[PDB]
Amino acid sequence: EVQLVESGGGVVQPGRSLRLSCAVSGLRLTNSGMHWVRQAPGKGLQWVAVLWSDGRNTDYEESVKGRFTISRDDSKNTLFLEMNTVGAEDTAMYYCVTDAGGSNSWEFFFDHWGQGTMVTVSSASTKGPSVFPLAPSSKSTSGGTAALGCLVKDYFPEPVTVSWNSGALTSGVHTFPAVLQSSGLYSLSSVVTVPSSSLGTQTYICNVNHKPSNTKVDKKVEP
Amino acid sequence: DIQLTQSPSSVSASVGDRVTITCRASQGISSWLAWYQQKPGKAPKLLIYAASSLQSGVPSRFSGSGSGTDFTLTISSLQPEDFATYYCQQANSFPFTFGPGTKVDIKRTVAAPSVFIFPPSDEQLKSGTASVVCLLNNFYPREAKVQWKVDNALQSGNSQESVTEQDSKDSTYSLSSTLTLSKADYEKHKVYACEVTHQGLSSPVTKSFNRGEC
Amino acid sequence: SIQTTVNTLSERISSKLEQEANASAQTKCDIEIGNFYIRQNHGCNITVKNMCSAADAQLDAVLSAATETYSGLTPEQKAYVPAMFTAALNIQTSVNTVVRDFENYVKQTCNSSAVVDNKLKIQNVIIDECYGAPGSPTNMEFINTGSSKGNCAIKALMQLTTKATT
Repeated sequence: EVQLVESGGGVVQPGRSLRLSCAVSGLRLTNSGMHWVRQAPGKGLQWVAVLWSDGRNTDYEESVKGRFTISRDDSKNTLFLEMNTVGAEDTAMYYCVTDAGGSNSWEFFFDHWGQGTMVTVSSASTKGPSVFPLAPSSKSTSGGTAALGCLVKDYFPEPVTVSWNSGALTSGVHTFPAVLQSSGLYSLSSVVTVPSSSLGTQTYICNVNHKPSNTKVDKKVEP
Repeated sequence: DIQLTQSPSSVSASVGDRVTITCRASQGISSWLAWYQQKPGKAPKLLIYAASSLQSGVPSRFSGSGSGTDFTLTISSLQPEDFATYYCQQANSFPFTFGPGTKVDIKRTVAAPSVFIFPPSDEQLKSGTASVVCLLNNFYPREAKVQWKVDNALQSGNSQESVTEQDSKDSTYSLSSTLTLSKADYEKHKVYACEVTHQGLSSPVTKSFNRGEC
Repeated sequence: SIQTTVNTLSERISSKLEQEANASAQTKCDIEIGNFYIRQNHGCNITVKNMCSAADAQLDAVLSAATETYSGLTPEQKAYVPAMFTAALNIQTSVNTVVRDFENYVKQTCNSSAVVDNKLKIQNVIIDECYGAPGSPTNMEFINTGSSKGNCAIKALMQLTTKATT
């Protein structure tokens, strides 16, 4: 079967450069047109660029023309996207794909897709989150159940993992997708509903792990 | 460029439902149109090419039709594994463009959000900022509207919102909305309120608190 | 088969681009052809050649060599041209109306905003289909008049050419 395996993704500063690679097994590039397709977080798919079977002719979406270069190394059957003048608009999951057409045809639809490689373009420096209680109260309680949680604010970059009581609490936990604030830092919340009675019998602690900063915070959330 | 629009923007179905999604192109593109399926966290996968040709391996319950500007993708009997977002794509001319997507979710009985609000912590305020958080918990369907109001003024441009994925156990959704304001500006208003509109609710519900309330 | 006509076509196109449009391979090309996409190539080597100038004579010039080239065709050959008008351009036409219908097709199609008012000095071409003789590959040339307008007529003429090889 055709396997496409991307690498090269990461965090990168605006204006600087990066190279994505797509290793291809099951098919020779000399026998296939190839493309890159990107997907910004939360958005749709956008076509980026196409390399011909001959390894040399190319075309680009207008927005990236001049800044990106699509090429390959036959010796290694590997496709590449060279991104040179990255702006924060280039933040996206980058998917390497095959044109269904071969050395004598074009189809312009994409029958094989790689697993994806994420490029985040930002001016932020790495930063651990600071973790704020979402305290249970009368405003967060309905009959038996109280809701409570943690606001995980101002961290960079994704991701953060969150558990409750070292993973002993799993039922009724909702840990939401992060949002990207106008500050350039992410923020997210993790909430849990528990029996309102347990508020004096069980302490609740959210365990926040931010590997890029080597940060682990255990925040006790009290009434 | 060729604009592709898709209808409905979302759709909810039970296992076994017939489901049909539409794609309309801003210009004629003959049969140069494909459909892809995508699931959370995963690469798109091709289902249909040349408008009506099923990609090999794809289950037989998928089909497409049309030519010109208007196209259809039908799932004759939706299966648990078909719950995903679907994109159409034109192959007529550069740049190759995609439609915006059409999410297909698991139908469930309507369930109104449990609405809760959380004032900013003292620890946060010490740092000079205030985050007020409104939680809509365990509701169905996904369509929901949160409006922040400060001193009964509708408060736009200063909140952000995240929704979980559909729950695997009970097929419900939850939603976190955060209002962020200067601590300085937080102390110049009295009443903070989250107003929630949802089909499960007879009338919009409001949860609020006063700054300086225990 | 079709090769002669294409070459003969191409030559009159360049011969008349010089004699009338006053162009030269050495002339600066305002617009240049970027890539030539054939969706199904089964024997065609298509090369681009620059005879750039400065458009209505380009258009008027390309019309001349087409008309003259169609006229040269044997009447029993020329009967094939209407079928390829329908297939390549979705134009309804007949032997006696070829020259007029094509004329107005290019006049109407190529004098449209989309053409004159387009901001790309490197323009691509997409062709559905092209066949070549087993052992004998159809070899064709895309004369870059140098303007959107002129290239439109070149394109229309190329869509008819490639359509013929079916």
